[PDB]
Amino acid sequence: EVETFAFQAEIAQLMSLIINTFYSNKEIFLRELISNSSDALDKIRYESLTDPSKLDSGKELHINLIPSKQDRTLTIVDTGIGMTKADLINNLGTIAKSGTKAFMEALQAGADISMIGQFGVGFYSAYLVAEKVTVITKHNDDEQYAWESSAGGSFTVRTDTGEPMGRGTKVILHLKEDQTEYLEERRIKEIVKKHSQFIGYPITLFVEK
Ligand SMILES: COc1c(C)cnc(Cn2cc(Cc3ccccc3)c3c(Cl)nc(N)nc32)c1C
Repeated sequence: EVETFAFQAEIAQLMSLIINTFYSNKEIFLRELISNSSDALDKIRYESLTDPSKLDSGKELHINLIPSKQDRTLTIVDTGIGMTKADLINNLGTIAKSGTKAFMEALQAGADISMIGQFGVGFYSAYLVAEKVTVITKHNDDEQYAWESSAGGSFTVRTDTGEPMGRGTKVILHLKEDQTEYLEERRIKEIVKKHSQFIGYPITLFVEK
């Protein structure tokens, strides 16, 4: 049961800009995804202060970075709050619309693509390095879903039947052929140290077998 949805025009336009503009500082994508994971961990942590049963789906709050040369993927996993089906279909796009317009309005005013996270739409920087992004997510009181898009103006949502996650989000970046440097341990360590050194949750960089 795979449902296909159209992005709103403004988000499709942003995704095309990210894919089409010449911009060499592509490494910013990782800081943006780690920042989103940190925000999601903050949210479940806060909610658990008034309802401790929200951690029944997992007490550990952490971020894992997992490279796979065999699959040509870099995966960012967190045990944060996760996303509901309504988030995937509607709420993400609703929240992003204003920031996308504002980001587009900073760019021609002279701003740089690296400021994308200040407009709340840093996730889409994943398309600087990925030809396709698959997102597996599980929110308390909702099912585990898989969202996917190769930026054709459309994305898909389906119920996920893979390894149950407990709670959180996995962003799976299917890297472009010429962006495999982001599978290298030395490269990922360099990027995390430079842009993500003061995140308040443990970040584990897995090593490839
Ligand atoms: C589907 O993939 C996307 C798309 C399409 C856009 N943005 C994000 C970034 N994003 C947004 C949320 C929660 C959120 C929901 C609704 C409205 C605003 C925020 C979120 C959480 Cl909880 N964790 C992580 N790791 N990333 C997140 C993702 C992953």
